[PDB]
Amino acid sequence: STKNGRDSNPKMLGVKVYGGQTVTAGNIIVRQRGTEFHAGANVGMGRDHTLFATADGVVKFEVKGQFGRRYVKVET
Amino acid sequence: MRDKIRLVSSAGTGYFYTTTKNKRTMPEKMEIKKFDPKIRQHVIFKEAKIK
RNA sequence: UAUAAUGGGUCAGCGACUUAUAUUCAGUAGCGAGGUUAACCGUAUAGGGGAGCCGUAGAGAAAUCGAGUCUUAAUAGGGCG
RNA sequence: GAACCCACUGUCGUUGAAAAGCCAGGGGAUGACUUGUGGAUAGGGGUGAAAGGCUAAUCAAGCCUGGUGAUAGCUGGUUCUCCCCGAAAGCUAUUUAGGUAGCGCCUCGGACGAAUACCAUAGGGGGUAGAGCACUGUUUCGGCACCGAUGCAAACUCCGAAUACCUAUGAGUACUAUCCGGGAGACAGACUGCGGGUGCUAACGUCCGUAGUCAAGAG
RNA sequence: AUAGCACUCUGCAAACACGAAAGUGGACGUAUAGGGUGUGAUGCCUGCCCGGUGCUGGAAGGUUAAUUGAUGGGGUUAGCGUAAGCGAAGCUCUUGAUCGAAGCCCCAGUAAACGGCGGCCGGUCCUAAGGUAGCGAAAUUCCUUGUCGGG
RNA sequence: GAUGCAGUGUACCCGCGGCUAGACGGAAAGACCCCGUGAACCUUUACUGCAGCUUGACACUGAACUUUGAUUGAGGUUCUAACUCUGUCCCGUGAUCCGGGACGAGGACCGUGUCUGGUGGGUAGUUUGACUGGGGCGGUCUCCUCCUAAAGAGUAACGGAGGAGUACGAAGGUGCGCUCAGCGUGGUCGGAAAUCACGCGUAGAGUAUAAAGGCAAAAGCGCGCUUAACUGCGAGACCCACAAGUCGAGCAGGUACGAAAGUAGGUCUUAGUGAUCCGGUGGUUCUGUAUGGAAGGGCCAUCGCUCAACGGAUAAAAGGUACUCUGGGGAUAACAGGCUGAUACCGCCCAAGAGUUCAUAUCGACGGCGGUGUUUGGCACCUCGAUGUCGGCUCAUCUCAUCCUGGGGCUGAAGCAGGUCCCAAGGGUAUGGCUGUUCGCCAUUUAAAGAGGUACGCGAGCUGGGUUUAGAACGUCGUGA
RNA sequence: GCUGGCGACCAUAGCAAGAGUGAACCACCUGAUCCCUUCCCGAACUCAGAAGUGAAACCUCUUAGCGCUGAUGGUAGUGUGGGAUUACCCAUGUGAGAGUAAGUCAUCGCCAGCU
RNA sequence: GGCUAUGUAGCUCAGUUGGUUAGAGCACCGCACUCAUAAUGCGGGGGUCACAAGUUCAAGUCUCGUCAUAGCCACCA
Repeated sequence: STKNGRDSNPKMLGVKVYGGQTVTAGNIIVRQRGTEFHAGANVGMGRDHTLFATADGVVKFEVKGQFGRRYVKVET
Repeated sequence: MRDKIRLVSSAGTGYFYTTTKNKRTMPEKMEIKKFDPKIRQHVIFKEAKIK
């Protein structure tokens, strides 16, 4: 007999909106377990580190700051 | 294991909350201020049996 | 499946998606914001019989309101229309 | 030890002379014996010196007629012709696994047309192949836990493609997408190439991903 | 199956069986008789265990049914009330004090009742107790065609 | 596993007597094995009923005395008139039934009706899961993390590794404030390691708990005040068969902490869970079967499941069948065939060494490469509307990896003998004791008593000792079948 | 041109060593009355100030010393079509990581004070 | 869930509704008796009466809860 054979259900994480797409307020941009990406201008952060848009506009990704973090923002 | 109890409004409206507590480390009765929607004010709620 | 998997020795005759009621959809005909009678009576497929049924208004558990209504302290927001 | 009552061995017979027999041998043969006539016990009952034996060639519950055209997610079968389109053997759940239900895939009617696809430009995230030792482990040889050379990794990463995927604009070609309704079938798959787990880098083996063919396709 | 043996039940309107009952067999019998169970002529015999389950005899302590219905709490309305509300009696819904048998729990006996007759490394532990006479590779022995003797 | 396909060989047309190697020959919708939310019968400390047996209350059921317990109860002794007699006598009557009459013996007992507790395989209806490289035994069944997973999401195996069925009124909110770990030095007990002070390189510490993704505005660590671990909502998205699940700016009310701009709808996040039905508790401007109430119901809040087989068939359920039965399957096992060749057997390569020296006359360690299709196995492609046998008998046919006989090379070959290798398939190649044996051991022979294939050749050619139906017994297992 | 504050950017920008500045600013500095503070301490936070100093610290300049950046060419991998099956070859498109040559002691904006 | 009963040293049995003002028998250790032993006799140690609270001049001894255990009974989401 074996002692293995367990696994958990999938969680479906990942980027939902890519750069250059238009969004409306409330749209979810990234699903992530930890803060792989950080919230920029017009982007909010949920209690499970989800990133969502707080304005209408166009999504942009970049690398900024002294620690070299990855940021996502919405341009109006 | 934590037991379930009710926090009943002292305003007489009958409104209540439910929560749990550890009876070993909190033998006394719970007393805490909370919002009562029937009168729309913050008042004191006090512990009672879940029943 | 040529299969060494099943069935048939051959011929002739018989042998299997029906009937009643209800309901929904599609054609077609009549009438048309209306349509239609059931049992029954009837020198009887006619003619009478309008009780009843479907449509014409929704919301709400309900009382209640009604082009609105429910939720709520709220004329805000939202759900069904 | 004859009659009579049994049935231990063997040959024959096995579409037999016979739905249990013939032949040659065998046992009991005044007894718990054999037999005629007429009676009694009836089906979850009878009877049994007991084998689940017998109860009309039928017995782990007789036969006949009714309930009755019992039920069967199982097996079989399903009858004239021509034209158009054309699948699946997947996911989820199930006292579920060869059944069924919703979704995916087919067909018909209505609405609506360029909202669709192929390709070219432009924008975007990645942690695989490869590689490496900066972390986690592991390895060899020198020097004094550290230093110098040297290897390895599905559950190591200082790095990191090709493809694939999402969005916007555009030429050309194409009956394309989408929505609302009627009817389904199907939920046993197989081999080959590529990327893999398992097995022995075995199997016309087994379990996934991806493409082609068969299934349902002749030359 | 059997003669023989043993246990147990049955005092007669017997126990037991058939039957719905009336009744019938047992038996026109009467414990030297009748029913059930096991063993199986005869010779020698038949060890230990009553902890389990069963049977037999006790106890009047715990628990417990129907029945009984003590108290307590609601509904209703005469009346009292400016009011809110209060509120007898009578009907009515509910609650359940007290009384209450056998059974079980408890205590003894019983194995020719059903059953049991050890484990571990001289001891140890645990049992209700750890196999007496007799026999033993057997209708029972895996290893196994055990070993020795005879043929 | 081919009369019928491909290549090729052979073969004029048709009977009769024989024979049984094949037509997976005929016969019986396989009885072994598995499946169906099939059947029957049997068992029991499976579930749930009932008959039977038994207990008490009330009724049939009455009269007198008495004793004893907490006004009632229990007890005892007498009596006759209900009731009993499968006791005697008389009559109906020519009658061992029955009825009436007279006695005698019992007697408010026994017995019967209704209600009620106990017992109850005697009898009846039923239940007794699925996955699964056949089934059983073992393991597993829901949730979370990593890999397999092929750089979006998703992705299976009885694939490789680990966790969960909680905790916390602060370990929640807010304002203000602070940096770990390690090492080297010095310094009472005090050391490898307690506490103190100072320097050096460094996130290697910590985050209630497993792992992963994270963590400087620290998401890590302290102090003061506190209850936003609120009520009504909610534009818009993620995920998705459904049922469910997840994120959320912003608006209104009340609030906490800040001077303030502001932050707060529990905790760094992802596990810590259970639909509907039936009921309980607190409220309520709903309903209220003539009317007014009330009972009951509705709405809002909340409580009771290891329903863990975790989308949960009932409130309530274990076994046997060799006495068996029906519907199906080569969707799935045992025999033989097939694919494969781990194992098995045979051959070769290298050669430490052994052989008085001498690797190779003969053996040959440590390692490597093949062949065959005999063994033990793996798979499940053919056959379950049947391919029906472990040995013996009879009769065979082929291979060569040769047992004898024939021809050779080398030798640690004096001769006789032997060892090893090469060529060779023409012929030949034991009888008995024991056991069902194949095999094996033993006795005695022979020039020799070879190794294999042929459905482990041959049962429509024979047998039937073994195995594997129905009877019976022993040991062992089970309460029992 | 020097000084201070706030940003853009986040190593070609950093670290390490060496040197320099007191007019102003900045820093060290004096005191603990009053505001305020230490789970003890005027060390830190805070107030009242000007006797001292540029020592420390901060800023500025020099250095390739560590670090960082980094070509060209080749190699590995790879989409499509074909040929093969230890997993490579051909046509076509694409193209790392490591290493080498080489480079680096940053570059800009707004406001205020001084020479 | 309802009703009862227990939990006293090293071991086991008492003390059971007030003034409990916890004992008895065996286990030990020491002493005495004996030529040496035992039995017996003496002495000492060995619990703080399941706990938590309540009335009280007196609480193991009574009342309340919480533990564990034993026995009977009841359980249709």
